[PDB]
Amino acid sequence: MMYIQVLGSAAGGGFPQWNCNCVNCKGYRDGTLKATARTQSSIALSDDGVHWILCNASPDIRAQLQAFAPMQPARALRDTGINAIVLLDSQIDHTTGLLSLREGCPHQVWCTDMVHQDLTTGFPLFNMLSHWNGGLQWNRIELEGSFVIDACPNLKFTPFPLRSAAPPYSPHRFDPHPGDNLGLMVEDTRTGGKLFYAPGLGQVDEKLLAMMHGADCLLVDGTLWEDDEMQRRGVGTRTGREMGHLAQNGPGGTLEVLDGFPRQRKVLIHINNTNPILDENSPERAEVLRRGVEVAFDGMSIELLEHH
Amino acid sequence: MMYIQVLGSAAGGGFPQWNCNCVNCKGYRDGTLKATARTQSSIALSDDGVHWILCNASPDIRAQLQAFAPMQPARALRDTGINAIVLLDSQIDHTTGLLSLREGCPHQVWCTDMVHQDLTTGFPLFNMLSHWNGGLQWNRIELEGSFVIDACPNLKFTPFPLRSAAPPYSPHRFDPHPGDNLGLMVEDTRTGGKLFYAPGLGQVDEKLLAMMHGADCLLVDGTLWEDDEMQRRGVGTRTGREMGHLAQNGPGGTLEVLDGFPRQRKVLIHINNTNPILDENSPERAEVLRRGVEVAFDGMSIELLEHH
Ligand SMILES: [Zn+2]
Ligand SMILES: [Zn+2]
Ligand SMILES: [Zn+2]
Ligand SMILES: [Zn+2]
Repeated sequence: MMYIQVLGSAAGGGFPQWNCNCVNCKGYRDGTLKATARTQSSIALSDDGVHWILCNASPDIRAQLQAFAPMQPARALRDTGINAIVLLDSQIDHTTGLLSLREGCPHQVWCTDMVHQDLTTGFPLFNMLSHWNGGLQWNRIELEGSFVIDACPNLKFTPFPLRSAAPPYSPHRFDPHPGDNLGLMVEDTRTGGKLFYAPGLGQVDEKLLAMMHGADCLLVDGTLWEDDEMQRRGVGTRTGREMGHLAQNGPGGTLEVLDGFPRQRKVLIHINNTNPILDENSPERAEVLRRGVEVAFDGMSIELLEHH
Repeated sequence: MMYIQVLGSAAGGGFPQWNCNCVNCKGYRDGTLKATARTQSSIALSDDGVHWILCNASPDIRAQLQAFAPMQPARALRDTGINAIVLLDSQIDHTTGLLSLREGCPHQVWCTDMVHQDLTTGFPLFNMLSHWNGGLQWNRIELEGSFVIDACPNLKFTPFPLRSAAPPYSPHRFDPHPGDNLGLMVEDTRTGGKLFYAPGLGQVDEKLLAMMHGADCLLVDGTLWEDDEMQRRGVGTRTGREMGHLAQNGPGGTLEVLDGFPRQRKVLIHINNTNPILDENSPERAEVLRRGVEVAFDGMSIELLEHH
């Protein structure tokens, strides 16, 4: 059994976003909209429900941990369910949470060389946290092969490279390198059950579709419904392509991509506050569910039992 | 009228603390203890209830803003009640919140030279955030005199130096300098009403007591009940003196110090998860209230009407 817990299901900024008054955010606050608040994207993985691997440490980590009981096993006066942390990129909304874990150092942190570079220079979390009882102990994620974290020895992680898009603070933001971003394939080696986790997906190719067809659950980028969604809401100018996010709708959208995966479980995650699928009464929500695709929410539990 | 909003009232780690199972934290989670959850220390100030000055940006800032309606005036599709931010030190639990405000840059940030140094080197928030639409615009807090933030032109801030204790990440942590920590005197220049804000107070002297007697509301360090409180709970070794916090109890404690201030309003803030005054049925809580001292809580509103 592979346990997948959705701690946070929103894109950066959360839902509602602190400074946003778009139709969703303002409608939520006014109570005129049927939607559920969401923290910034993070999931927890486990092969026993007791030892947990964190994927991305969101700025909302304190509320996310508190909301999920297994994160506090209470086996001693100081204790936690986090046995390791995996970073998919060096972005601020995926790493800031580590600062809130300073009281429980050391932590094993798995990330690529490029991400380790960013996090020892432009956002030197490793340098900062090292003053707290050994800080973060780096474990290198290689750009080939797989890795196993001893706390969950039945989980086999196979990372795959995504289009390099280093954070704006990154010394090499204008110089993208392989290792800047990745998606995860996670396999329960006892059953064969595979999770495909790609919260940040800007493009698909043949190699990608091939490994998706080998997976049992598809947990993918659901940031924007339309590529110019920020313009439509009137709260920004950046497109989904500029942000490295494939929209759900239109030709080449994820919904069209997901049509070739009828047998896989399909869940949209990392959803922006502007996305209509957050409105549970939207025709966009209805279309998603009509296509057999789920919309992730904070507290969602995905059980991965076996392999197709 | 001076409005003071308590966004967060706990010391670092919050209450409950993510990794802590002391009598308070575990008792809260079990529901066997009568206590209220608290986010990490931060207050908001205003002279009109519309424009707000943030003091310290806690890691819990997203939940703190969402919980206080004036933080979202909803005057445009993107908007906020934060018009300026004041930092009292460069500690992680007082500055991390700034990262969560990247979507609404630029922000005016007021802090001392020493704090600006830390935040451009060991924790280079200013360097990181500058890639977000102008980032943080530094306004120097001088170690003498006062300053006025134009958004709240009736609020006069007079900072006062506290014992220098630079954060562990700080290049000059072993070399403390004046400007590392300060407390605030805030005056409504229309009424004369003064707030004394010293969330981090490790020692008192004659100069300190003299300016406290000139204030109307005393909002001070309430981290530990006892100096060896971390040892008593069994969750650490550090003392309140090692942490730069004066305990409430015993000779020289804050309660004894506050006895010489019968006319002032007295509120304890920045309270550690281990502190018995969090237990609303504790004899420690009872003693505090018996001495005319209040225990701050998340969402507390303090109205400063006039001067004694
Ligand atoms: Zn994100
Ligand atoms: Zn919005
Ligand atoms: Zn603090
Ligand atoms: Zn505790």
